[PDB]
Amino acid sequence: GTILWDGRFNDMTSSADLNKWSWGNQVGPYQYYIHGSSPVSAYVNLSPDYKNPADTGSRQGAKITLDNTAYWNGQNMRRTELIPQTTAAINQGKVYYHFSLMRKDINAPATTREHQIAFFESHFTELKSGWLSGAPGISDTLLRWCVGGQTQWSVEWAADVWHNVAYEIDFAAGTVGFWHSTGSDPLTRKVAPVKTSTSSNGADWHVGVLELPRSGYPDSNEDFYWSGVYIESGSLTTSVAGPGQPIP
Repeated sequence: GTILWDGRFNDMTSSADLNKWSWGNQVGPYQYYIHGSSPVSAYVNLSPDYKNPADTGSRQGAKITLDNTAYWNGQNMRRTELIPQTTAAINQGKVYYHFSLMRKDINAPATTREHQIAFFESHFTELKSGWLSGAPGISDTLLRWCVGGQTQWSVEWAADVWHNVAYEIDFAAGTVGFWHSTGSDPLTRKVAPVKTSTSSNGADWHVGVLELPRSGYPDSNEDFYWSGVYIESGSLTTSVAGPGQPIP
């Protein structure tokens, strides 16, 4: 394996380091600009308590928050997103996109609203949660993996459960496969590569969350926990602790 880009925050002391990035000085591992009017500590906070405990490859996890001010560029959807800052060829050939996600019951994401998570700008693949369409119902509490907007896999999204994911993307063939595990277990392929328009410039993977509005549902704080975010090529690391760490 080979890590093309590391988004595990290991060289950051706190989320304040995200402020070092700017269009005129694109330093660090993440572009930080898709957020609301408040300071970064309103939206992103790092702590060892916010990561998958089995992931010894990540020192701290990030709590990503949507609050009443999480609106970017005058849009009506709430968003707090980080984009990889890299020169690596993360959008060519076969690449694996990793991330671990967890929600708690406190400030839990609203099941009445659609959330788009860890999505590419064209939305060719992403996770989704909440009430998407039709009548409200049992499916609204599901965490789903979508390709071209169509759900290909889903699972009940329980509190305190860490979901480890790797999108297996072949940008040459235009296919995306899904690797997943919960907790400390190794990633296994749960959906063979699915065909879709995989078009990306490499500066368009949104690590974070977008939540659509829904009539009659006011904003309340929503917290999402993330760890183990990185991109690798040539060989998938199935260990949730990442490359170079002992396998749990």
